Amino acid sequence: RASAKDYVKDALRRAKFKIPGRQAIVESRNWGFTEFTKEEYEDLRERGELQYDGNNAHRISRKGPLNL
Amino acid sequence: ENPMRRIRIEKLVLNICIGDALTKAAKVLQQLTDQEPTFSKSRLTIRGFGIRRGQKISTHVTVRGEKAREIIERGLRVKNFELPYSCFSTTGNFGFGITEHIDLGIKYDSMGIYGMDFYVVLSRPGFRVNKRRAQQQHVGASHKITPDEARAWVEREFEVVYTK
Amino acid sequence: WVKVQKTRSYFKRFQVQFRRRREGKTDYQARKALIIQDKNKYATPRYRFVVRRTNKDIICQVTAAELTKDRVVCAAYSHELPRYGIPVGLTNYAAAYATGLLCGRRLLEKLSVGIKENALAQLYPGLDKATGEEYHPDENENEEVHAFKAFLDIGLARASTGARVFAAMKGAVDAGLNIPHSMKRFPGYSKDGFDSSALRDRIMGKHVGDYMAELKAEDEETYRKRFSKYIAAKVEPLRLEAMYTKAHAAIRANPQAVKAKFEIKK
Amino acid sequence: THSQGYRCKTRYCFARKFRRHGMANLTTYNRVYKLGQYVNIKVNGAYHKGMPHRYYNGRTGTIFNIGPRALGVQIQKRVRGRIMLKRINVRLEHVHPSDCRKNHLERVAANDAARRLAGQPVPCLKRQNALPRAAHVVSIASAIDITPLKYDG
RNA sequence: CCGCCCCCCAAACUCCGAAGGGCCGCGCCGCCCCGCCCUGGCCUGGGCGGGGCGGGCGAAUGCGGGCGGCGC
RNA sequence: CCUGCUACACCGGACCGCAGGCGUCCCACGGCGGGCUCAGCGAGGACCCUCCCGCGGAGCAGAAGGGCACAAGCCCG
RNA sequence: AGUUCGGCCAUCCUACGGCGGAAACUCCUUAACUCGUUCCGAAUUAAGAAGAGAAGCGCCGUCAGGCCCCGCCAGUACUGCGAUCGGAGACGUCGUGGGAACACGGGGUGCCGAACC
Ligand SMILES: [K+]
Ligand SMILES: [K+]
Ligand SMILES: [K+]
Ligand SMILES: [Mg+2]
Repeated sequence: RASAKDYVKDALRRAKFKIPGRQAIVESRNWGFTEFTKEEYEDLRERGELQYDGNNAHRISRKGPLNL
Repeated sequence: ENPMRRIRIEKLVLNICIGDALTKAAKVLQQLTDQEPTFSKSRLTIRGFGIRRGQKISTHVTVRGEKAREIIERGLRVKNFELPYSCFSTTGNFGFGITEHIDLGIKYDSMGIYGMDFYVVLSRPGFRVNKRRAQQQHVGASHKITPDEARAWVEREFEVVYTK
Repeated sequence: WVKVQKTRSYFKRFQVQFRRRREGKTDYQARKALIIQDKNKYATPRYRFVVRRTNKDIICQVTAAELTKDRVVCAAYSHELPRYGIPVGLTNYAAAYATGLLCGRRLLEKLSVGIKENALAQLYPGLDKATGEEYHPDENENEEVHAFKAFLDIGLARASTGARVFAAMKGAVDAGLNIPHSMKRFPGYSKDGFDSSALRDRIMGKHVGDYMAELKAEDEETYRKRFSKYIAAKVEPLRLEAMYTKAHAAIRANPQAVKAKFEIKK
Repeated sequence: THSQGYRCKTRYCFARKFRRHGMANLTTYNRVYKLGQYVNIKVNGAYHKGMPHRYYNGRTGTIFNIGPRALGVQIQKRVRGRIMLKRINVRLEHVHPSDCRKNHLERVAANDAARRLAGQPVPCLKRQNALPRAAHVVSIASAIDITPLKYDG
């Protein structure tokens, strides 16, 4: 969330000193551990075709039996 | 309403499990169906249950026609015209079991008492397509028998009450 | 709650059998062992004599297998016999035998259309009197024009002793075809002697006449139910031997086919 | 290696193809063969009698002997400085009629056909390997202008 | 227990599958007849040969080729 | 001597390389013909029986790999 | 339109619903004879012709599973030949040739041949 946004890179810097060689710290454009970007996920949640699950978000299906 | 959909008694199977007690039980089914019965061997060894493999474990016989129907009527009358609601298989058969064989009819116990499994299998006209040899298919799911139709038919024919 | 047996993966893995195996109309092991032939023979035709039964009909066909299909040379259906003088009872032993005779005569006359001196119908004219005894056109052994040779294909039916497919094979043999065979699975075989009268009995259909007589003797009501078309056509249970005899006479006289024009509706 | 039985190293080449198990189709026996014909060798792994060694899978040869059940096939096989003409006896499930001269027979027939059909001048019939392309005109009234893009990462 | 998602794997896993290799072919053909003998119901085939008329040189580049004996 | 891998998609390719096997067993555990369908899941039935679906999830002496369903498996002559 | 015999072996399979029958195939009726059931005419064998479109079969359907085609994925992954190119290395780069798969989206859902009604 926005609470730890300042300190995640500090923790990863702690982690980097335990691994052999050269490692890069980066901030992704995606939304969490989901596969959309933040702005695309925005519009998608706004229009509503976005399927929810436990901790991950999918799309409308559109294939298979109609309802039953 | 259409013919070809009338229910009928496909077959009745009488089954007995347990020295020469099977010989005497074979006499019992022999004289009670007028068909030489058949024996069945033991697949495994369950020494807890007390059986080797090659042993003749069970005996059984299968009756059909008016004969099967009459014997199954008398079996229900032993059961006092009562049947559990849950005794009807999801595939359209049912059955039960008596505990004292002479409850069919006075027989000098000679041969000793046994208890039996009655198992009734129902079918409809046209079920040959799944048992013939050439051009063998599966029966239509709609032409198949539901347990609802099965209980309905059995109650309308033999007038048996349903315990629950 | 319960695992589902028919899944994505099950369907992806599934191999379908040949169409005619799925429909249950062909055994390919027997088909291989019938149409096999030595490779230094280079496309010389091989012939099956196919006997098939339905409910209400009997079919006999002479066939050769090519690459993409197979040619039926001659055919003969037991529903033509009403034209030769056999009105009812079709699909019994006598009708199977008679239809075999018809197919044999028709094939040999067909392939002896035109030949002048040495023709497979003048040579090898069959057997006449309907005696129901052992006979083999290959013992004759003409050294210049051999007898026509075929092998009996019977598909999915059982090869029991006293079967109508063997009856039809017998009728083809009497018509004059080379069909290699034993007399086992014919009526009248005791493994230390074979007889002819116990075979002519079923060829001439005495069992049916005896059954009509005794059934009419005890239960007339069920006589009417069992045999209604026999009664309607008034063929008495005692004239069958004459009817079969004349039927054979006509079949030998005119084996040629006549094409019944028809009009089929969708 | 340390082991060279007859079917060593055959885990994949002798296995049957996906959804292609079971009995062979009957063209395998209704095909007609002749002396001098060309054939490919392909081992069908369900039929064990008259099954050639693994070296012969994927080769083309000529029939020298027509037999009652098996065919005789000649294969040229390289050994350590020379070619040897090997002769093998193979049952029908492992041979297919080869098309290695199909194109040649097509071209010979077409050559004679066009000679008969001649249009009065006889066309050049020798195969010609792709030439450099001739001069021509292309319109450029609707050009699209592209450029390298920027690195995006 | 069951169904949908999901992070990460295999020299002795593979429904898919390259680059790369491998084997064979690239000149004589068509149409008609006639002779000889295992194979076929036959006036069938298959093989080996003779004749008679139509034709014909059918990718590139380079270039003469094949066989044996004796011996280090 | 044998199977799979090492081995780099024709063949071939080393090590006191890796994971293993062989010196036997069967007149039936063999030949042929016919008939049959296996492992099981689900649902039923007095304290083995029945149906239904069932691409082999079984079996085929013993290693491993491959093969097989009106069969190459099981039963009968 | 149908039946028998086939070719290629799912664009043909599986599941659930619906619609048909003049002729044809099928369900179907019987146990004297024929023959047969680890027991059972269920199967099969023999002998029929009263009754059916309920099944099998033909056909239609389903934001159906499977199967098949096309485009995209993507000149990406990988790779043959050449390099006194970079880098401590692990690895990468350039020149000249070859070039996928998964995923994703739109489409489709047996035809050919001999004989008879
Ligand atoms: K580090
Ligand atoms: K070698
Ligand atoms: K129907
Ligand atoms: Mg057979």
